[PDB]
Amino acid sequence: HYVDWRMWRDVKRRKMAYEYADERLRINSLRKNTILPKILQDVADEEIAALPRDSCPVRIRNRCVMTSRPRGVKRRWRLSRIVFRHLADHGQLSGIQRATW
Amino acid sequence: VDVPKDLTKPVVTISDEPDILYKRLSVLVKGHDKAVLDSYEYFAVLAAKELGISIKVHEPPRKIERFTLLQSVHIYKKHRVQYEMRTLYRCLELEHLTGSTADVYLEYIQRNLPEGVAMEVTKTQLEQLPEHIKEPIW
Amino acid sequence: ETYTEDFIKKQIEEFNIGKRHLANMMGEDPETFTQEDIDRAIAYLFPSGLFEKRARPVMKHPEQIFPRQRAIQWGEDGRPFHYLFYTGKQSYYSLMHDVYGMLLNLEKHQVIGSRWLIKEELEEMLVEKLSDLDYMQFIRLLEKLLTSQCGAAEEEFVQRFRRSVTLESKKQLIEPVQYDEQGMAFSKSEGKRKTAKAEAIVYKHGSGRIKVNGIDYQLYFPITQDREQLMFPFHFVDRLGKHDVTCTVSGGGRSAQAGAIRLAMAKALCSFVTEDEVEWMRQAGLLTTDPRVRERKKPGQEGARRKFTWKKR
Amino acid sequence: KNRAARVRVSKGDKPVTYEEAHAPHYIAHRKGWLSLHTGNLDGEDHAAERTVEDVFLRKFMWGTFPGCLADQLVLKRRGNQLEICAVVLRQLSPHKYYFLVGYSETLLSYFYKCPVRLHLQTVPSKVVYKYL
RNA sequence: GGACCUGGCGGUGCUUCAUAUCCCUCUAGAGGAGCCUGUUCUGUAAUCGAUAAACCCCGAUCAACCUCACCACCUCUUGCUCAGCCUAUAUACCGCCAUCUUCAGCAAACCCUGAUGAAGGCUACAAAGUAAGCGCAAGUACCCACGUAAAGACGUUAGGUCAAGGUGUAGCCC
Ligand SMILES: [K+]
Ligand SMILES: [K+]
Ligand SMILES: [K+]
Ligand SMILES: [K+]
Ligand SMILES: [K+]
Ligand SMILES: [K+]
Ligand SMILES: [Mg+2]
Ligand SMILES: [Mg+2]
Ligand SMILES: [Mg+2]
Ligand SMILES: [Mg+2]
Ligand SMILES: [Mg+2]
Ligand SMILES: [Mg+2]
Ligand SMILES: [Mg+2]
Ligand SMILES: [Mg+2]
Ligand SMILES: [Mg+2]
Ligand SMILES: [Mg+2]
Ligand SMILES: [Mg+2]
Ligand SMILES: [Mg+2]
Ligand SMILES: [Mg+2]
Ligand SMILES: [Mg+2]
Ligand SMILES: [Mg+2]
Ligand SMILES: [Mg+2]
Repeated sequence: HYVDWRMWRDVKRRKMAYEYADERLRINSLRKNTILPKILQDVADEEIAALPRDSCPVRIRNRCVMTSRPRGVKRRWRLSRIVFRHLADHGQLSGIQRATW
Repeated sequence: VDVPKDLTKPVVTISDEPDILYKRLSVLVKGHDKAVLDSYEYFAVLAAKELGISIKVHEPPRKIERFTLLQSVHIYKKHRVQYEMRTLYRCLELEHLTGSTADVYLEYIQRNLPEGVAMEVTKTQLEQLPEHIKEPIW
Repeated sequence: ETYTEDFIKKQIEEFNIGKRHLANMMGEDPETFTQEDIDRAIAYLFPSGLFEKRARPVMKHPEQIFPRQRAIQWGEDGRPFHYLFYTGKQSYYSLMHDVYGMLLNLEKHQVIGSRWLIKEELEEMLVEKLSDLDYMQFIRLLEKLLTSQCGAAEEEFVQRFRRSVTLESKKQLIEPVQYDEQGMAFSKSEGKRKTAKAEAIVYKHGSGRIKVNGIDYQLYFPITQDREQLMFPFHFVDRLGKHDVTCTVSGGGRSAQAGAIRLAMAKALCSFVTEDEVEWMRQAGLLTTDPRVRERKKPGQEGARRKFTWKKR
Repeated sequence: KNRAARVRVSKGDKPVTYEEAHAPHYIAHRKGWLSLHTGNLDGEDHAAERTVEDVFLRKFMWGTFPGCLADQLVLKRRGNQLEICAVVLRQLSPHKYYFLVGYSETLLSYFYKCPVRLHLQTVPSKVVYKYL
């Protein structure tokens, strides 16, 4: 019941990234220092690379929550410019008005 | 004629624990509408005077956040629509009030906070030195 | 939306009852409750931040709110009351007839503070719609009436169509002359140039010392043009080396700060010069706040005015 | 030509409300906001969540009171209280309006986990501001 | 075929003007070099749309995977969904816009002129027009009453967008 299959893939990516966040954080900590042996860090490199691809947070895309538009999104409201304007232009967004100065 | 004869008063119990002392309460209200802050200021100030609290008021400078969006659904980059959010402020500064007085006044004015108005109340409490710090062990 | 007399009569009965309700709400005497109190109470009870005041809550008297309506212009028999009804402009032409008639009787017998009413004010005295040429013809007829030897009766009439205009004097205001702990007379003023804001204290007597944020003016303003601006007010009135100045300036750049100080010093210096000298400083451009501030950039163009290159076709 | 939220001139037979008759540039000048909350103030959080909730309540009430709404909803948030103020018509029997108020207040209170109240103002017919 | 009405157009007349604006004039640029970026071509197994003014750092306030809609290979079949489809059609559309507009006109309902033709409707020392409403204007925002924003109708280019979303018609369903 999500807007499209592309929003559904991002929904799954956000769920899997949440499940692997601690594991990835802990493994990365081993890779992000000059204190531990390279032999130990080389193994940590392979371990984090072996995790599921969709656990990687850089693959998460901030899509419009009502239209799934991948660009032109305002992070604060999670809406595309087109959807945001529709609500703003009808006076349904509290405190938001047209700017003249 | 149909008036109550006797009224049950809420039970306020005097404790044996000493009360908190607040040097200052800085109540910063934020809103989009200046007239609503003017009306809230009048209510909050009149409430303080009736309760015997010393209150000062000032208006910090407003904040206007502007941003730009494309006007068309497709192309026509040079045509934009610009929006803004205006945040206006009123700061009620109360001084020399106990913790029991601050609880009643804040509850009274927080419950009556108009829709669309947020409040940031900064409380400055007076404390004595910890007993360990009064003298050096060494 | 026509409004009958019975409708207005009911609206006034509601306003008087509501006027007492509103006074009862605010705990004020209903008898001494004025329209200024009504507006204050309505603004508190119904706070509106709408920029256009006409869109804000209002509780006015029906006479103020509703437009003027002409009454029926004929009776039950259908005969119009006014002999000029069938012109469609009976009030306008009755006025032209009355003014034309007075001009005739005179023959048989023989500025700064006032203006003529505008067409929209005549259109309300008459309660009719007027053309622009109708307005001119009526004014041309009133002017022709002043040039004549109009008497007292012909002067109360012309004054009805004249509206007093409040001219605002351009005379510069003068700051009060204050005294410090040591008893030295001084004046204080302020100035703004772009984003720079200055406050200057000009002493009645001195040697020509100027301190800007505690620094000697030539150390604070190493650019010679900024110093010429400080010289301009005192030089223009022949008072170089006669006053001490201590000023503070914030914001803007070096030139905007010199301009803000120039205006602050000139305004404060007006307390120690003659009225004729103050008018010469005004006419020299030394007492006017420069309104020229940076213009905003607009979207879709390179600058405040510059457009993006019109692409080669 | 601008189109956004502009009821266009016709033959003089189309009744528009005050809300409909004002284009977006009149927002905050001649017309107010239809929802009031703190999410869009400086330094405030959860604006995205308040916006989703508002879009739902408007759709929800449109279909819960079908053919009854005579104007846009006014949404008010104070603390955790949610007040829905609606101008409705006088066609449905009062029993049905009490059923739908009890049903809607309860269902929305459990959905958004907050005390929700619905305030109904009835008018004989849609209030007309002008005929475009 | 004859004569007209309306509109368009005229390397069409007269008159008056343009105000960063047509010429002359003023200042800094582009056109030449390198680089950045878009587009067109060529290439690639390998998207799409915009594309004279009114496309060309344009949809993108943004593509290493993702995004992604493309190509190759492999896999699933009541399938995230009481399915799905970025499949065709913007020359079926809503929505949001470009453009003249750096315009001031549009127009209901009447009335009158032309023998009651298409059509037309003004002269103020006035001669048939009255006109709701819309736009301009006025108000409002920004630092003023200035300026700049905003606003800018009806229409024009079957202008742009079915790939924001929604959707008519047609089509796909191992
Ligand atoms: K022609
Ligand atoms: K060049
Ligand atoms: K170039
Ligand atoms: K369209
Ligand atoms: K579409
Ligand atoms: K379609
Ligand atoms: Mg990304
Ligand atoms: Mg420049
Ligand atoms: Mg535009
Ligand atoms: Mg030019
Ligand atoms: Mg070049
Ligand atoms: Mg291309
Ligand atoms: Mg193409
Ligand atoms: Mg195309
Ligand atoms: Mg891939
Ligand atoms: Mg890719
Ligand atoms: Mg596909
Ligand atoms: Mg088209
Ligand atoms: Mg203006
Ligand atoms: Mg503009
Ligand atoms: Mg305008
Ligand atoms: Mg086309």
